Amino acid sequence: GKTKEGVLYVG
Amino acid sequence: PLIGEIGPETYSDYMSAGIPLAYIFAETAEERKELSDKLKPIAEAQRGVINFGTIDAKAFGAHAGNLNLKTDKFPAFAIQEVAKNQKFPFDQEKEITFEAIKAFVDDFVAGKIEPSIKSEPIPEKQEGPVTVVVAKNYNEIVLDDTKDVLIEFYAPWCGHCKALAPKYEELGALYAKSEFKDRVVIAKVDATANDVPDEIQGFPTIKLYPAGAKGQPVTYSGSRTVEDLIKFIAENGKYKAA
Repeated sequence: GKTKEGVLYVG
Repeated sequence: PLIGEIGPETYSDYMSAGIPLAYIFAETAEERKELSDKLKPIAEAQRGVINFGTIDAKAFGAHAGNLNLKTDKFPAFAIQEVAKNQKFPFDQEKEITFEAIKAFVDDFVAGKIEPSIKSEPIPEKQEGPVTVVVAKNYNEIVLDDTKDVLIEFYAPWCGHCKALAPKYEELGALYAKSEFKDRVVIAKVDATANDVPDEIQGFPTIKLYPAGAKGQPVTYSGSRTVEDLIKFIAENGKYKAA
């Protein structure tokens, strides 16, 4: 996944 | 490929691999390719030990913050120890060369690099009555054995923290014009933006680190009024200051 700021995340 | 692309689709597989991920951040596809090609032999040497990928530092520059890298200075390189939640940023003031990245990765593999401690920068000026603590000045300020230090661990989004802030500034101001102005510090740290040694279970947390008793800080549990906090400092500090 990514946040609107462009940080990646799992799930 | 050996050096894949880290993005929203591939992140979970790197996080599930059970080995560190080395990120090659650059702002253009050409630079990503140049650096990938350059660093391939290191990724090969580390096959199954450390995964390497490029990451689009334009789209995902913010992700650099997850590695304690500056989010505005590219290209950049860092290793995330996924098991241990540890981050090892390569100095963004150094050029990403084969030799330097090889030496960095070799040092990481050898155990020679301490995990980075998340910190805001040292504030450029310390004026206003409340002292701003960051991870990089916590030891110098909070553990200064000559001062009673009241330290508020807060979050910027925290409602009680917001409510406390004007009273906390009033408190700092009182001490700053007191006869204890050179031995009391009224300080705060954004615990969301700095790793602190303290275990903080909720916001705000207020602790007094007394002069001469830094291993026994006292956690505040009162009513969060200025008067109560003065009393707390006066009762629990070395200098009985008010």
